[PDB]
Amino acid sequence: VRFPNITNLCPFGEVFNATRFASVYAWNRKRISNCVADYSVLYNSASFSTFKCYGVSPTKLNDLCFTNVYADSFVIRGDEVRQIAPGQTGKIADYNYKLPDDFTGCVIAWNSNNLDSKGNYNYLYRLFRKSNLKPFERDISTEIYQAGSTPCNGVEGFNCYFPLQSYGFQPTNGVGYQPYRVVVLSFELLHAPATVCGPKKSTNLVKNKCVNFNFNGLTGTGVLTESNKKFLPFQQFGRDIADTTDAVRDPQTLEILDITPCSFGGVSVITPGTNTSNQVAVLYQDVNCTEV
Amino acid sequence: IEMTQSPSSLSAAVGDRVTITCRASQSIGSYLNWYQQKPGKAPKLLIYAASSLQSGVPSRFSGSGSGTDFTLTISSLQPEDFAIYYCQQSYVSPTYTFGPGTKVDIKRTVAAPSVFIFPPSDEQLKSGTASVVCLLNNFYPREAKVQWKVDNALQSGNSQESVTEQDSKDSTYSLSSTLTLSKADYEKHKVYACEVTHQGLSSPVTKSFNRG
Amino acid sequence: IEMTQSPSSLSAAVGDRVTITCRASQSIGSYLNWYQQKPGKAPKLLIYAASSLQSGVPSRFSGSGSGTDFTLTISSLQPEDFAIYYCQQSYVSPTYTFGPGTKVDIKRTVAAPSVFIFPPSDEQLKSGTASVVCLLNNFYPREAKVQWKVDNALQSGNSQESVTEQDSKDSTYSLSSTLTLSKADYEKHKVYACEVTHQGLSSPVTKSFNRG
Amino acid sequence: VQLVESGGGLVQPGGSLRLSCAASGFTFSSYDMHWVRQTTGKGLEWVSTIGTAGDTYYPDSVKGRFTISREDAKNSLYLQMNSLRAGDTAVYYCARGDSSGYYYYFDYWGQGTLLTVSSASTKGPSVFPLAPSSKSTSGGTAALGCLVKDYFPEPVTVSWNSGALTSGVHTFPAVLQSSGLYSLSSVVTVPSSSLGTQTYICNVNHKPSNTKVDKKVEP
Amino acid sequence: VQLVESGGGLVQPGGSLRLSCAASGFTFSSYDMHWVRQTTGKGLEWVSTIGTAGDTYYPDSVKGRFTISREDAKNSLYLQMNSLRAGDTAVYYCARGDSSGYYYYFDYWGQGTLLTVSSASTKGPSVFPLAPSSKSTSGGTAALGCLVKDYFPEPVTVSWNSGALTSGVHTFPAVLQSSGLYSLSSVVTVPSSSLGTQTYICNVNHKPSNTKVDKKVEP
Amino acid sequence: VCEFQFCNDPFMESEFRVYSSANNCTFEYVKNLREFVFKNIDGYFKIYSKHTPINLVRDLPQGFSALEPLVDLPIGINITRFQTLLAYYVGYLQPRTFLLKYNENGTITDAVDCALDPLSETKCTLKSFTVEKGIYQTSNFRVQPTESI
Ligand SMILES: *[C@@H]1O[C@H](CO)[C@@H](O[C@@H]2O[C@H](CO)[C@@H](O[C@@H]3O[C@H](CO)[C@@H](O)[C@H](O)[C@@H]3O)[C@H](O)[C@H]2NC(C)=O)[C@H](O)[C@H]1NC(C)=O
Ligand SMILES: *[C@@H]1O[C@H](CO)[C@@H](O)[C@H](O)[C@H]1NC(C)=O
Ligand SMILES: *[C@@H]1O[C@H](CO)[C@@H](O)[C@H](O)[C@H]1NC(C)=O
Ligand SMILES: *[C@@H]1O[C@H](CO)[C@@H](O)[C@H](O)[C@H]1NC(C)=O
Ligand SMILES: *[C@@H]1O[C@H](CO)[C@@H](O)[C@H](O)[C@H]1NC(C)=O
Ligand SMILES: *[C@@H]1O[C@H](CO)[C@@H](O)[C@H](O)[C@H]1NC(C)=O
Ligand SMILES: *[C@@H]1O[C@H](CO)[C@@H](O)[C@H](O)[C@H]1NC(C)=O
Repeated sequence: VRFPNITNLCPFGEVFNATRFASVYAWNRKRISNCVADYSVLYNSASFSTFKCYGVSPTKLNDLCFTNVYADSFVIRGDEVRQIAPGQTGKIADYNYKLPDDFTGCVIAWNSNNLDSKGNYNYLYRLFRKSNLKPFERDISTEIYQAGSTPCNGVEGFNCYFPLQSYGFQPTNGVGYQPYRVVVLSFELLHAPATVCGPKKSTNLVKNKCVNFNFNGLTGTGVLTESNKKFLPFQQFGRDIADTTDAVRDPQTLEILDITPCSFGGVSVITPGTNTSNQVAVLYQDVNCTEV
Repeated sequence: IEMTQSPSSLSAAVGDRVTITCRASQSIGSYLNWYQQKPGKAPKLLIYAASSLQSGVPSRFSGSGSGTDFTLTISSLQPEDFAIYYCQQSYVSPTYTFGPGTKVDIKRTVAAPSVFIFPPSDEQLKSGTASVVCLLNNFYPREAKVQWKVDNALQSGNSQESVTEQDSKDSTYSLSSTLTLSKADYEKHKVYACEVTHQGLSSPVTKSFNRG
Repeated sequence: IEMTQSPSSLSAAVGDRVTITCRASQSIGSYLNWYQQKPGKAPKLLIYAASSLQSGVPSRFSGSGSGTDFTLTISSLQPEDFAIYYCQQSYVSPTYTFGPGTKVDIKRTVAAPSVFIFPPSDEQLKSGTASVVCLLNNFYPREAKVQWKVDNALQSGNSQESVTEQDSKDSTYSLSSTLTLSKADYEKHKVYACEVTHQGLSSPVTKSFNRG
Repeated sequence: VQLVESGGGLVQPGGSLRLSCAASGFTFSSYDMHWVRQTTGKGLEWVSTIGTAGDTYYPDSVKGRFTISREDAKNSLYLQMNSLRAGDTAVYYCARGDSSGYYYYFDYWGQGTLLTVSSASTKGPSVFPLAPSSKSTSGGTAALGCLVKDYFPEPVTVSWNSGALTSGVHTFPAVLQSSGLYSLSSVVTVPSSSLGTQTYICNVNHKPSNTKVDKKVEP
Repeated sequence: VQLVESGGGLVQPGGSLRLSCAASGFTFSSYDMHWVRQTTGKGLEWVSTIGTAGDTYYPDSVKGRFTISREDAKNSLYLQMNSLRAGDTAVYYCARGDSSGYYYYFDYWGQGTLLTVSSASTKGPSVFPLAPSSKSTSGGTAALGCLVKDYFPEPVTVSWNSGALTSGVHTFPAVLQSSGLYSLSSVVTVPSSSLGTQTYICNVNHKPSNTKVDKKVEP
Repeated sequence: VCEFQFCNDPFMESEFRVYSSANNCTFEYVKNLREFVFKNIDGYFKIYSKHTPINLVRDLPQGFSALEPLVDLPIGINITRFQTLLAYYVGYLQPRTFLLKYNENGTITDAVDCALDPLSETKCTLKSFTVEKGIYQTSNFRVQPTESI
């Protein structure tokens, strides 16, 4: 089975190994599309304490294709990790980062106490809002929240609050108050052709042997030998007159190999009459002595 | 996500329609599997993804549901369907979980228990232990309540119960209930009793004995 | 010919078997049609000529009957079968007529109403009108009775009611009942009350207020 | 197959209305066409039919008042209803009949059109609050609402806080009053602790009169 | 397809157990392998998984204590469970997962193996009679029995008159006691007239300690 | 592929006035005769192209060429209309049968439109680009019923 060279990997490294994460009130989103779904760095990172999927099991996620994958990146407290899920309520689930209750995808989180703390007040969350968020809504307004009946007129005061509060993230905080880096990978399948598929490894290509072949999406057989054909830059394989693949351009080498059938032919016994001799010779018709 | 099944025990005759429900603490889409486990055997897959029937599963089995409320149906219960049934959420991986299970018993009217009380032997008392045994035999439904009393005071936290499998012929259950006191806490009281409540009884029945 | 359907409202869970009957005031042979009308939609033909199923109708639907007594059956009620069902005599043309209809609701146990009473506003009284509003929220079955009282005397012919569609999530109904008196007939009495009777209530519940 | 009704609207008692239905996806000229109407409180009634032979039939309450016609050349069905009365208020539908052997049934219907008969001219709503009080509170749960009276014709859209409040909201269907005008009400369920703290406004929009009332509801 | 568990047995609290499962009838290397356990009083729980990519997952109560591995070359699944606690007593099973589209389900299980965690060393049973009396007789029907206490580990086989009495016999499942040892009982239903006439013996055989007690039960 | 508020008259470099606002994209990628074929099959927008020099400055040159696939865009967008963003020609494609003549290196060097005229019908019938002297049966004529009586 032959696959093309694996290039243009999906930027999971950039999302998970990021220098900085956004505040939960203003979570970042990166679009992942038209790339290879290489999750090997997420298979056993050791550092991930939380790994749960609402879409499909992670052991199938690596094979099946999607049209779009979105990476939502933010920092929350350890006790807030519970809220990054379908069916949840709370200050994060309702005012900072809302998932669909029918959400498909995976939530991954890890302790970042040695990365995102010192206090580190660069991480903020929404404490006040008039109503909750819609799924994947990002409310980054700084307008003063009016809790009372008296107009705030743009400033804080009695029953008037700045809607975004900072976290006192410190290296000496208890675990529930330490910062955690959360990446949510939102996965969808549309009517559109899927573009984000898992990587597949190629089998060593062997010439001059009778083999079952699979080149990209084309199933073949027979024996491959060096071709003297020149294909146009966009062509992947060629054909003979009777709807038969004649040659294939290999996905990795860009070399073309001709396809011959595995040797076959009738078997004939050449004999004198049994009246004078029981000695026989055997003729393998239309084949090579190296195949018999 | 937590799953709850109802009833915990279902009583139906052979030929009856059997319906078992399962509820999610939150929506799980159509991601629910159902399993059937026979006594002494590992579970078998019946239904997956809410309504897809698995190959090798009798056509008598069907089911549906979405969101939080799902039902498994057996169009006609057979003797071989005597089993513990489980629902499994498959929405959240890797931590796949099962509900508490619904036991499907074969219904045979209602049979009151035969209740006998057995005072502790001298051989056990000589070792400093006084186990009082109350046996409820040949009853149906499976559920029964046993209230242990000492000098008419209700006991708690000092007794154990064991229930047999449904009988293959009489379709009944037996329950063994044991109250275990140290001899030191046995010689302090005079009256020992076992009060039994069951669906086949018009009133609770009490068996008792005096110490010595 | 007159047709009567029963029940006027049928309560069944998803997965339950649903049977709706229709009776003719006189024999109509096998000339009876059945229709299903979804909320906000025109009717669809289910069964014609007593037992012939129409193309495009799910196999879950069947029915039979002759003379005066006919039945429509749904082998397993689905969420999409929430609808008003009608029988139509086709024996006498051109005047084709329908029965009163049977509403098929999705059953979700029994929920008692939350009952609040709202005195008329000053803004309305200033215009010479006194509408007293009683609201029964989140209850099931759909049917509920509201008895308006003024100084404990039962009112009649001076009130209206409005009932919402079954809720898509909680499977419940709400009922708005309004008693409308002129201010002139409001200032003659002191005590206003709303007595509510429902299947989820162990006894009728009354909410009340004093004028001013 | 498609059937689309039109011509519905507001008429006075003693007036008339002309309905039409577009026929598509079938050989209109080969089918018996019918009109039916659905009346709140009565159910679905048959109104009239026209056959392919040009024959027509009506119920006794209609004979002499309504005329049914069809234009096969345009695949279009018409019903001219004169001498209308308040009791003729209903949603009117066009339908196709068909048969099997000797059995007749209705197979297709359009979505229908609503015909309202009333002497009332268009009127904007009078909106009043249904203020919360100790008699609208029980067990920590409380309700506050609004009442919309004497508007005409339908619809009136009622919502809370301009759509901000979507949960705990019960908006009721309108009921025609003896005055010839309509009324309806709406309530929002709240924590009793929110009373006097959270602002609630009943937003009533009567499209036919271009009238919108923002009614703040307080204890 | 076949799955066969092994490695079950008795371990002390704070100790460890290594389980294995033989895989046959399928391409082991192509499937996600799982372990589950069934605990009396709790039901069936998922314990761990290993994917074809070598990825592993555990529940929070297991993370850091159990390690799952697979040897594709031998078609053999392993689970190394360290830091065991009394609460880990259960029947452990190996299973094969599969899927359809985006839906995952378990399809195959082995028969399972029982793992017992207890500090108790093997102990033979103390067998006592449950003698018949006027309080074990009603309506002409009477019962006599026996009680088997403080043995470890399971099983204990209990029968009457060395198998001669097969009817009217109720032998109960064992229950783990707070002592770390097990107990069970058995009763034989008799005519009250047989008491003091027919001999009844409770034959208790605890295989793990090679202990057999023939307990004659008399009034 | 973002929804854009396109202009009703869209167009060193300076001005760019194709659209104003935008919301969200699901896809992003970064004497001259230019030919393109734009088609959308099963959600795939296929772009074929050819670029050659010409000696004409008045009209579309006569000659033979064939375009090759260059860009595959797997984005299920619904296309019913298009706008050219600024001398050009626009034609429309039809599901007609054609013969393509491939040379030794597999380049299309000529072609036949099988429904252009009776000579092309002969070429297609005989599976030959060259027709010798003679008579060939290429089709069947039939009078169809119209009215019924
Ligand atoms: C973030 O960046 C770090 C590197 O700075 C990534 O760590 C690297 O991860 C790969 C894949 O697991 C490791 O490769 C493995 O190494 C072991 C030997 O240690 C070998 O036996 C395996 O077969 C494989 O080759 C690599 O060693 C490791 N680098 C370091 C310095 O540890 C990390 O995975 C990145 N995280 C994400 C989410 O991209
Ligand atoms: C694929 O990668 C190998 C190196 O691993 C390289 O030698 C080969 O030329 C590459 N093929 C293509 C088409 O880039
Ligand atoms: C065939 O066999 C016979 C003996 O059975 C022998 O006489 C004869 O010569 C043989 N034929 C030939 C051509 O050798
Ligand atoms: C047979 O195979 C050998 C290679 O092993 C090749 O050199 C030779 O030309 C082949 N002969 C025929 C007839 O194919
Ligand atoms: C983002 O895409 C979604 C899905 O089509 C759409 O509903 C949403 O309105 C888009 N965002 C904006 C600002 O339009
Ligand atoms: C065009 O619209 C139809 C729906 O009318 C849809 O099924 C089809 O996939 C769309 N085509 C593309 C390329 O998006
Ligand atoms: C095929 O390509 C070679 C190399 O460019 C060229 O010399 C030869 O003339 C070409 N043949 C044809 C038919 O184009």
